[PDB]
Amino acid sequence: RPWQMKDLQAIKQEVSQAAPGSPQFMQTIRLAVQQFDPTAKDLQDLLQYLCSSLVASLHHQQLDSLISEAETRGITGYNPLAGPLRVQANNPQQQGLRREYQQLWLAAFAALP
Repeated sequence: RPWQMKDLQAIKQEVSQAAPGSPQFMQTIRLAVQQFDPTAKDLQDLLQYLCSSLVASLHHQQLDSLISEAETRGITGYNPLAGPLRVQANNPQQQGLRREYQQLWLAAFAALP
């Protein structure tokens, strides 16, 4: 049950005025992420739709650092012999990795301003 075009259109329109990482944007994006239960691929699509290449790159770097610390510590469900967290989160049998990816994503995007 992935999102459709209308959901993305509403998500972008409702937060057109606000700035990335504002409380309003964080509310709406967090609700979307917690409601649709998407993988990393869909999150990348959503970010490409919402913010430009500059904000995309900044979030990419911040999320790289956050994932770096998180999975360098060692995580309950992460096994580094199978692939990067971006790929484990895309397997529907690793929901723990998917939820960790979602939370790192939202925190990274919130850490912009």
